[PDB]
Parts: sequence; C-alpha cells; structure tokens
Amino acid sequence: SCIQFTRHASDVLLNLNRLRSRDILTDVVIVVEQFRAHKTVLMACSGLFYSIFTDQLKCNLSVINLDEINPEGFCILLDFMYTSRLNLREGNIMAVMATAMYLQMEHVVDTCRKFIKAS
Amino acid sequence: SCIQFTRHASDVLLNLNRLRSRDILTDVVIVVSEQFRAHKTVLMACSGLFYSIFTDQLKCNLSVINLEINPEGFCILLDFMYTSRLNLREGNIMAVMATAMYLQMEHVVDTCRKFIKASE
Repeated sequence: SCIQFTRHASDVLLNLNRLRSRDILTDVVIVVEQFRAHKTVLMACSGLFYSIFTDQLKCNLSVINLDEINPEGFCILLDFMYTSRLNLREGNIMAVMATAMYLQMEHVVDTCRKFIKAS
Repeated sequence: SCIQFTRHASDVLLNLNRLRSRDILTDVVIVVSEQFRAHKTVLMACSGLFYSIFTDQLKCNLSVINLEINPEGFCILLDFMYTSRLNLREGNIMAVMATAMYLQMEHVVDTCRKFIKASE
C-alpha cells in the first residue's frame, strides 16, 4: 500500500530548516564562527558527523570543534543539508569542495569536480 | 548558486528512518494506548499537534507524551512521517484516518477518504 507523497520528504526538510531559523530544538553548535543545528540532520547527511555522534565511547556534547576548515565552505554545506540547495560560486567553490570530503559527503564531493572542471 | 539534489530530501528521510530503526538520538516516547520511539524534530515537521506540544514551555522538555488513540493507526502514520509511504487497508483505514485528524495531518486524510469511497 504505497500512497507515496513524493512531496512529503521535502516538506519535512523545509520544516526542519524553519525549526533551525526559529532555533527550535537545536542540540548542537559546530564551531568553524558558530553554527547551530540539529544532530539528527547532521547525521543523516554527513558520514563524519554520523561517525562522531554514534561513537558510544565519545562524550555526547552540545558543542563540536571542527579542526582550519573553511567557515564559508561549512555554512554553504550546512544550508544545503537543510535546503537541498548547493550554492557554488567561483569565489567559494574551492572552500566548499574541501569541507565536503572532510564531512564525507561523497555525492557532494563529485558535484564540485564537475563545476570546477567546467568553464 | 542553486544546485538542488532531487534525491536528497529523500536520502535525509531514510537516514532519519534508519536512526529511528536503530534507536539513535530519539528523544521522545509517544505512549499511544503502546510505546513509540521517535525524534521530536520529525514529529513537529509532520504534525501541527506535535508542533503545539513541543513548543510549549509548560510541557518542555518532557520525554514522555502520553496521548485514547489507536496504536496501529499511530504506527502506520509514524511509518508515514519517516518514509513518505502511507500503508492503508480496510482494517486500519478507519484507524489511520482518525489518528490523522487528531494529529492535524490533512493530506493523508484526503487520501483515506478517497480510498474508502473508491472501493465502496
């Protein structure tokens, strides 16, 4: 019985992005500058954040210090995680690609290769 | 400056489902009549009821929200919230439609009705 709401996955994500704007139930700050977010959204999108939050040995912490990753490159990936929309310019594209491979977003890393080899 | 990944809302939802499926980072027990583990964030994104509940300071930051509602009808809607699939059947359709209203979910309600008046 598959009455698929192909809009409902994206409704959910837009609604998660509003909660972040409204600051409703953010349970983490990532420092790179300060970026507030939901651990669950980070986890679903990013192999490393998922790799961090699932480690039963590590402390569960409301603050996560990223090691010099581009803050610009992280703000663009963050907004992607919440909007599905990847902003790339020539002036930031290198910033963005880097942070992906570290964040382990394997489909986001391929997307930067194509836009860089372009033009 | 606007490259949207059209399978990405959907990958986010299935990864959120697997978290729920592994009981990872879930922060609320919904006690329906049975228990249901889920994440506040997702309930609030799908439900105006759960939205009102979790933005109330008097009932923040409660771990347990006891809702009488049917469990099976809740279970199928909880499935829907995390999977975008609505699993309807003559035997639950009345149960889902009802839970649906009480949750203020109207898009699936419409769907139950039309399933009801499609067979009969």
